[PDB]
Formats: sequence, structure tokens, C-alpha cells
Amino acid sequence: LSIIDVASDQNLFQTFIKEWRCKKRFSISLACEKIRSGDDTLVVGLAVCWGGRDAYYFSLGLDPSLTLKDRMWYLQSCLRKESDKECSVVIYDFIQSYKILLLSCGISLEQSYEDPKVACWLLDPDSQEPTLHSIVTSFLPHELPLLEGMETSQGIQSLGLNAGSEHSGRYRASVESILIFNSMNQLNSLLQKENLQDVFRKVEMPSQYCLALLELNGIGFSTAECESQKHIMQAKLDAIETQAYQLAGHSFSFTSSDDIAEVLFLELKLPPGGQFSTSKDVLNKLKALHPLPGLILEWRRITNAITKVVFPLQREKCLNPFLGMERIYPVSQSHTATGRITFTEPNIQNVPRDFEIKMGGSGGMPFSISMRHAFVPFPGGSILAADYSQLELRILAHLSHDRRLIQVLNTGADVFRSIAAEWKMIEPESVGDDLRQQAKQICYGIIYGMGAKSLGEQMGIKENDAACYIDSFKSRYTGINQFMTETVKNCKRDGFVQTILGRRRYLPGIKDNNPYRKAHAERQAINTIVQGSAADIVKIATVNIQKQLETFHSTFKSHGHREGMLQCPIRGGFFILQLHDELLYEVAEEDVVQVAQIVKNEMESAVKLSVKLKVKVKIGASWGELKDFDV
DNA sequence: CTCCGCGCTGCGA
DNA sequence: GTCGCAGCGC
Ligand SMILES: CN1CCN(c2cc(C(F)(F)F)cc(C(F)(F)F)c2OC(=O)N(C)c2ccc(F)cc2)C1=O
Ligand SMILES: Nc1nc2c(ncn2[C@H]2CC[C@@H](COP(=O)(O)OP(=O)(O)OP(=O)(O)O)O2)c(=O)[nH]1
Ligand SMILES: [Mg+2]
Repeated sequence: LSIIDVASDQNLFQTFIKEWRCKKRFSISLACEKIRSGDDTLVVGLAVCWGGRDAYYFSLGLDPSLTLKDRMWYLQSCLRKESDKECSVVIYDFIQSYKILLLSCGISLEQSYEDPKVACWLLDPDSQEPTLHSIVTSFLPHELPLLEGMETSQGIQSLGLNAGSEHSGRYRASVESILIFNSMNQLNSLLQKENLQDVFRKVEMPSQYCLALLELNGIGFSTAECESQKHIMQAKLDAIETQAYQLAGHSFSFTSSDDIAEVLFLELKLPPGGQFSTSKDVLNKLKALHPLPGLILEWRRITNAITKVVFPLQREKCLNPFLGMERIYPVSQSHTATGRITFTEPNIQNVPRDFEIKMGGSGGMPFSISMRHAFVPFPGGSILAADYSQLELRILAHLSHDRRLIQVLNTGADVFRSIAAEWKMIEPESVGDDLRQQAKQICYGIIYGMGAKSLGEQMGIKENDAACYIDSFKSRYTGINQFMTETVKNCKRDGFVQTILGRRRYLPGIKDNNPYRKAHAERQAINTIVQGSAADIVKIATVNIQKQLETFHSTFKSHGHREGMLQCPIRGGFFILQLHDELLYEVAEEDVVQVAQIVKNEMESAVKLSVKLKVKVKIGASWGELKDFDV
């Protein structure tokens, strides 16, 4: 290809800037390499392509008159949008590039963004995580020999951003620039064909921008809170070990399923219930007989909490010197089958719910272990959690129009406490969090295709009894099953399911021969038709909330922006985490009211349904100590 | 072979 | 290493 080193002659550089200021669409690729003496990232330059196999390299490390500050001035001049300039930038791994640009160059991009990976996921949510090699092979094969010059393109990291390759930063960035530009033109052609370009440019890419702002913010984390909770949990763990070995007369292994099987079903004559299964469903039923199953469940819960939540967060914590805080910086991921947004490194979505452990000799003492309490706002701030009240159920009500579901939605009573009251034959006010959560699983499973076998095994009852429960549900809420049958019919005639925004989940297995294959495909259809719609509504809410918060301004978009500027008082909302039906923000005090009215008004007014979207706003000094807000 | 769904992560074979 | 299993979250 033609790599044009624009920063080599002054006339060449000025003509390059002249041409660049005319373009309405161009690709961008950062050129990161190693710090000579160790190994760390260093932005050596950048690459721009606006057509053909020509990549313009903007060196940032040889006309001496082009001082680096002049180059940065022209860079910010070309990268910042103005009034109705309608520029569309194309970058691979848009969030990482935005973060690295803002943090290593002080450049806040303001143009419209187009990511090829997001387009690939939109065309097929079940597709593998797109790599530059995969995109080039599937959409721009004739230029694949370019990537044949190396093997780094086989990774999800940007080729130009991958400093590990023996190739130079310039060559990698140039190749990525041209390839991403042309492959994005092809992907845009396909998206326009399938009427999904709108959802790509108005919902998904702005959501990626909000995700980048979140990742720049990071969630605050208190280490002393984690220390205290971990000490209590380890004390209770040792107590559980000693008490269980006393109750068993010998030392078993809580991980060894055969050890506990021998202890329960043989040494203690506990009734099996094919048999000799030490699963959670069987131990929950056996808890009502001997204390040891409950102790094993508590041991497993505490061990999971302290090995898969405590230590990862304690290792992933970083100091934010400008804020005087210790924040956790997770990574976003939207490449999911149903459009939901998950997190990684660490998954602060999987933080355990609030549970209690009783310690003491005479009946113990209650000690609440809320791991979500170690997440706190900045000094003088407030965590603000806005939750969609029964989002998927309202979506199913708008779809199926089963008047019983609409009625029980209008009544305003916990349908899971209702299930548990019909289940255990108790009062709904007596249903605790554990039993209500079991009932929530029962509810959503039965709605999405739970079998009588698993329903009975979880309910602690027989198969033919859970069958009666399923038939009762189907007789009561009839429009739901009518719409489920219509959905399998539509996905069988069409071969795919379509969410509310028009996204497509391609499920060919709905016409498979194996009954399990067909059943799983039908269940995936009936699930995704609602789950992806919920994710889409959450995304629309998020992007409108961010736009509204940016309207009032007098506020830094992300934290990263404000610490980059400092190198000022905090005053505004800050995206920190997104539960799949609930948004979390970190609002400064003076705005905890205003921002709240922004989150509730947008979330309610994110999409028009036959059932109004109910939102519940809570404010607190931590994600664990949240109390309802007025708004 | 085998019957709610989406997701992550540590440990073990 | 790679993946499966089982723990948890929505
Ligand atoms: C009069 N009650 C109480 C609860 N409930 C209900 C409501 C919904 C919803 F979401 F549409 F409102 C769903 C379910 C089901 F079946 F999906 F779990 C519901 O439970 C059922 O109907 N049964 C038959 C049921 C009850 C307890 C179980 F252990 C299993 C099944 C009612 O209608
Ligand atoms: N298919 C399925 N979906 C689930 C399951 N648990 C949660 N979800 C989905 C559907 C509801 C949504 C929100 O989860 P919550 O646990 O926050 O549930 P909720 O019923 O919306 O509200 P609440 O906060 O009152 O418990 O996530 C589950 O076991 N199966
Ligand atoms: Mg909820």
C-alpha cells in the first residue's frame, strides 16, 4: 500500500490537513509500540484512510518546523466535530481507542463513530468475537494478503494497538486503517440492506460510547470494608468446617462430592432425593432434615464469595490519585447473543447478593454480609440506582397481551412472593429473599420453558406435581402461551427472531431433527424475543440519559476527562455500572436531585408500550446501603 | 447424547 | 493450555 508520511515535509503536511478537513468519513488506527527501556504502551502515531489503499501516517515522535504541539493542534482540529459537520470516524475497538487517545494525547473525540466489530455482532449476535483477520476474510478477502504479512491480526486487539508484534507501529496502523475503512464500507452496505444501519448508528454505537465513558470512570471500591467482610466470612468458614466435622464424626472434603455423598446418604441414612446426588437441589431439600446440608451450602456460598469475588477485586483495585479514592476499572462486553451488556476483569456484575451468617455460641449473632457495600461513591457523592420494575414481564405483556399478566402487573404485588405463597402455602408477607429468589427462578423458568422434571426437582416435589403446576400456569395465563406458539411459528417460517429494534437472532436449530435441538432452539427464541428487547430498552435509556446529562453541561463527561484536564469540583452524574435491568450512576451531592429526575424521565420515556414503564430510583452512600428516593 | 434463558470466573482433570 | 463443572449475578 501507499503509506504517506504526512509529517515529513511542511507543504505535504499542510496539504494533508487541507484534504482531511474536507472528508466526512475516514478510518483511524493508533500506532502503539514499546517503551524502548522496559515494555509498556507508547502512542508513536496514527493512521488515517479515507479511500483506497492509501494510509496517511501522522507521526507523533521529520520536518523540525512541525513541532509536536503544532501537530497536536492540527490533530485536535481535525478530530473534534463542529456544528453540523456530519463526520463519521471508523475505528476498530472504538472504546479502547477512545480511552487510549484521551489518556495519552489529551484528545476527546467528538465526531460520529462506527465500529466494525459492533456491525459484525449486529449482523449475527451468535457470531464469534470478530477479529481483524475474520472481518477481512468475511468482507474484504482480496486484501487478506496484506494481513498475511503478519499473524497479529488473529487477535481481538487492534493490529495497530498491538505493540507485541515485531512489525512497526506505522505499518500495522496503516494496514489497519485501510482494511477497517473498506471493510466498514462493506458492513455498512450489508446493514443498510437489512434495515439495521439505523440501530447501528443511533443505539449501538452511542451505547459503546457510554460504555467507554463508564470504563473511564470506574467503580469506587473500599478496601477496609472488604477486609472486615472477608475476616467475618473466613471466621464463619472455619466454624463451618469444625462444626461439620463434629456433625460427621470425621473429616470430609466439601469439594469431594463422593465424600459428602457417603456422609449424608450412607453414614447418616439421609433419604436420597437419580440417587446419591449431592447437587444443590437435593441439599436444599435435605436441609429440612439434618443441619449438615445447610452447613455445606453455607460453606460453598462463602467459599465462592471469598475466592471468586474478594480476591479478584482486591487484585484489580487501583488508586485514582486525583479523586483520593481506590477504584475498580472493569471492562465492558456487548458481544452477547441477546444484546445485554456484561463486564469482565473483574465481573462486578456477579457480586454476591446480601446474605447473613450467624456467629456465636448461644444461637449465634446475626451478621449481614453485603458485598455490594464495598462499592462507594467519591467523597461527598452518592450512588444512584434506577431499576426497571418488572421489565421483561412488561415486555411480555405488551407482546402476548395476556390480560391476566396485565392485571397482575396493574395490581402491584410481588408475583414471586405470590408463587411462593401458592408453593409453600404461606402468606406472601412471610416470603423471604431466599424463597422469593427461588420463586423468581421458578417464574422465569416456567415462562421460558422449564420442564416438569427440573421444576419438580427445584420445588422439592415430584414430577407429576410440577406438571400440574405447569398446566395451571398455562390455563391461567393463556395469551402468553398463544404468543409463544406464534413465536415458534414465526421463527420456523422465517428462521430467526426479531427484537423490538429489529435486531435478528438467527436460529436454524428450530428445524433440527433431534428433539432436544429443536426444544432448545424454541426456548432460545421465546427467551431472546424478550431479553434482547429488555437490553435494547436499557441501552436506549442509557444513551438518552447520557445525552440529557451532557445537555446541562457544567460537568465533565467522564472522570478520565476531568483528571486529564486537571493535569475543579466534581458536579454531575457518572456512569459506573449497568445491571441488566437497572442503571447505576455516581452523582455529586448538589445534583443528586437533578440527575435523578434525568434518569427517571428518560428510562420511563425510552420507548412507548401498551404498559407504562415503571422506574424505581434509590440513592445511597454505597451500592449496598441504598434507600428509596422521591424524584 | 439430551430439555427455562443470558452472562462470568476459579479450580480441576 | 483448554475446556468443563459448578459457584454466583441478572
Ligand atoms: C395465583 N398466582 C400466584 C402466582 N402466579 C403466577 C404468576 C405469574 C406471572 F408472572 F404471570 F404473573 C407466573 C407464574 C408462573 F407459573 F409462571 F410461575 C405464576 O405461578 C402460577 O401461576 N402457578 C400455577 C405456580 C405457582 C407456584 C409455583 F411454585 C409454580 C407455579 C399466579 O397466577
Ligand atoms: N430466564 C431468566 N431470566 C432471569 C433470571 N433471573 C433474572 N432474570 C432476568 C429477567 C428479569 C431480569 C431482572 O432480574 P432481577 O433478579 O433483578 O429480577 P426482577 O424480577 O426484574 O426484579 P427484583 O429486583 O424485584 O427481584 O433478569 C433467571 O433465573 N432466568
Ligand atoms: Mg429488577
